[PDB]
Amino acid sequence: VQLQESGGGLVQAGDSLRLSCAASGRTFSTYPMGWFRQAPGKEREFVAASSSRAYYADSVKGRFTISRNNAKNTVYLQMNSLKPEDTAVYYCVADSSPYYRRYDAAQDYDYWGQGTQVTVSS
Amino acid sequence: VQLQESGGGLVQAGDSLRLSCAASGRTFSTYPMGWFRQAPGKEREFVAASSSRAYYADSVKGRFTISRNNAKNTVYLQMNSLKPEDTAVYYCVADSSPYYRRYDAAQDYDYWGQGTQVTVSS
Amino acid sequence: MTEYKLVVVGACGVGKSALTIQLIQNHFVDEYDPTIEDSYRKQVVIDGETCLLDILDTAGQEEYSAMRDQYMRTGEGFLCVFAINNTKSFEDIHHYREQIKRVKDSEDVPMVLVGNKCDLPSRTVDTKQAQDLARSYGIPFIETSAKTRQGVDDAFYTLVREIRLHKELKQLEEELQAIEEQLAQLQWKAQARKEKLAQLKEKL
Amino acid sequence: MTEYKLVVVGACGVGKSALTIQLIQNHFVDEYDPTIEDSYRKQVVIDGETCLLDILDTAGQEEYSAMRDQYMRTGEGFLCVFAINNTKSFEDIHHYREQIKRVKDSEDVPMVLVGNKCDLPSRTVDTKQAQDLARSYGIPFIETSAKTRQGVDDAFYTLVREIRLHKELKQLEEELQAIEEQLAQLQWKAQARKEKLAQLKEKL
Ligand SMILES: *C[C@H](F)C(=O)N1CCN(c2nc(OC[C@@H]3CCCN3C)nc3c2CCN(c2cccc4cccc(Cl)c24)C3)C[C@@H]1CC#N
Ligand SMILES: *C[C@H](F)C(=O)N1CCN(c2nc(OC[C@@H]3CCCN3C)nc3c2CCN(c2cccc4cccc(Cl)c24)C3)C[C@@H]1CC#N
Ligand SMILES: Nc1nc2c(ncn2[C@@H]2O[C@H](COP(=O)(O)OP(=O)(O)O)[C@@H](O)[C@H]2O)c(=O)[nH]1
Ligand SMILES: Nc1nc2c(ncn2[C@@H]2O[C@H](COP(=O)(O)OP(=O)(O)O)[C@@H](O)[C@H]2O)c(=O)[nH]1
Ligand SMILES: [Mg+2]
Ligand SMILES: [Mg+2]
Repeated sequence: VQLQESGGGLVQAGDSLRLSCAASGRTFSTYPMGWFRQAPGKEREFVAASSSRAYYADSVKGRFTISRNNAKNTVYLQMNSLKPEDTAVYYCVADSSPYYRRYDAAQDYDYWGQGTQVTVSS
Repeated sequence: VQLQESGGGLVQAGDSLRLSCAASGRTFSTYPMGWFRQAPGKEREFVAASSSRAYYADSVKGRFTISRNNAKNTVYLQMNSLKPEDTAVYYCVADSSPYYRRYDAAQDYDYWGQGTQVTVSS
Repeated sequence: MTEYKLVVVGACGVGKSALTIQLIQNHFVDEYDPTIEDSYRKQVVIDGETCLLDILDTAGQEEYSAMRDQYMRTGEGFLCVFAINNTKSFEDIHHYREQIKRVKDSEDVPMVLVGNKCDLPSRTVDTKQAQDLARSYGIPFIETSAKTRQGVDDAFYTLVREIRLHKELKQLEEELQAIEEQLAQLQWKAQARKEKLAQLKEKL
Repeated sequence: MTEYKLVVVGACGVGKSALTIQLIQNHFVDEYDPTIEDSYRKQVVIDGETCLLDILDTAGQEEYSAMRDQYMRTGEGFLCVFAINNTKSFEDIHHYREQIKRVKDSEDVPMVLVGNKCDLPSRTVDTKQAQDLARSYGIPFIETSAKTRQGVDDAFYTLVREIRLHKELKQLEEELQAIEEQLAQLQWKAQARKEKLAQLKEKL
């Protein structure tokens, strides 16, 4: 019922960052998880998701890494070869419904976190 | 696309009736079918349906028979040990949506028939 | 948002009306009138999560009217108390359990057994006997001393834990059943559509 | 609600502009100016269901501008005509098919071959050759006589039937893919929930 975020901040272009999202409410091993992002003045865009198989967005394919650990109900996002056009705010999301929910639908998930800021300088 | 029903009318109590509903629009072998009932002044009530296994309602359980024939896309309802309380109008219904739809929900079926009248005398 | 209701049942002179007051007000009374029947409310923090506890102590005269049991059975947890000197209280506890079984009509309810006033008085009923009865009945057994304030908190926490486990099991079973029905219907639809596709392809 | 568009391609003096007029207006003309390029509309009743047919005859002067092919490719059916006396028309039909393949970029399109003016004139190109080419190309072949009004209706009906078959196949494949994805996700959810239930039950 509660999600915590860590790892945000401001860095330079070309470096690599690692962010963590931990579910501290209750057992979430049966709950799919994912990440959404939003730039200042734009709309929500799905980035990655954890399911039966890994799902990825088209604009960040081949560089991002998503990891899941059920020991503490944590999801980690590792970003390398970062481009300056990714300065935005990122949210951690989770799903709980038993019926089918679309993975890429922003309105199909029901649990949300506070979010963190990622900034890249020139 | 089009459903045609036959066999209605007025009979006496305790007799036996057989009604037919034929789909003559296009292929319907992948479309579940069913029957609904409406008494004068009452609401819609599901009666029977054809699916992976036969389904029945509680009010008419154990005395109604539903048969299917995919050779000509026909569904037959056989009613025996009739009671005067069943004087009503019956509709033939079918389903088409690929996604899951509730069998007992009246609003989860796409295609609808015209309607036939069954009357029981004392 | 998180409230649990518990009922404490015992016998005559086995620590009744002395555990709830010690738990709530942190004070002891040497003598109390058994005719008083009252309910208590208290907030607690168990396993890092806050909770509300309502405690009802079975007291008063012998009543068998249907109105009493209609106002009752709202409890979700049951704690049965006994001492180490009353075979009469043992038999009363057994009879009370046998009656609540059929009254609730549930296969299993959250039930805990508590042995009160053990350190000070002389000790007669065997711990082996008590543990054998607890294992045979399938309910946890806890030793509690009223005046020294030990055991009450852990007993209440274990009762709450049993309640939580039962709720989780029921929810999981219901969800599994719904998912299985979804699976069956979708599988039949897929089989029919695939057969139709194969039949259509065979023509061309 | 049910409209199909067809394009008739042929060569010079092989029955062009003489089949569409006979089909539509039921009248014959001995001579017609090839420079005229027009489209025809007609309603029909095929297999008990009404339908609309738009017919476009490839005519006019030699053109290769991009605007021509941009306005074109809207067709859904293609009928290629030939006679039994022009190897030149044979080669022209082959070249036209080879070009429309890459122009449309679709692996297979509704395609029919029609042999016109067979009963009256002398007959040279072998029916065995025609059938061999039809079987090698994978498209139906129909013999049609313009002045006696035979074959046009059945050829058009078969082309419409091919269009219907292709649409049905595409729809069925898409639905099967969607249902398969549904089943996979539900399977994983059920497995996770059942494992959690077993783990919870093991504790108690
Ligand atoms: C004596 C002292 F005041 C005392 O501890 N009491 C008072 C009596 N009361 C009570 N007593 C009995 O039976 C008493 C003996 C035991 C065998 C038969 N007699 C002789 N039975 C009950 C009660 C309280 C109300 N109980 C009850 C009623 C309806 C439903 C229901 C459902 C589940 C459980 C119970 Cl106990 C239910 C029957 C209270 C107390 C001794 C006890 N506790
Ligand atoms: C001669 C008489 F008027 C006649 O039947 N015509 C007129 C010319 N026209 C035509 N002709 C050619 O090539 C003609 C010869 C054959 C080999 C090369 N030359 C010498 N090619 C086309 C056309 C009509 C337009 N076509 C075309 C154009 C763009 C895209 C496209 C895509 C698919 C299919 C075609 Cl046919 C496409 C090329 C028409 C007609 C002869 C025929 N019918
Ligand atoms: N030796 C001893 N007696 C206790 C303790 N707590 C309560 N008691 C006794 O239990 C009695 C209080 O319970 P009681 O009023 O008799 O319950 P009820 O009459 O059945 O409703 C008192 O007489 C106390 O002397 C304890 O920790 N040690
Ligand atoms: N022997 C025969 N000739 C036909 C028939 N239908 C049309 N024709 C001939 O086809 C000629 C028409 O030329 P046409 O098709 O318009 O050439 P185009 O320039 O390619 O369009 C006429 O001279 C007719 O004699 C038929 O059923 N039998
Ligand atoms: Mg007391
Ligand atoms: Mg012509």
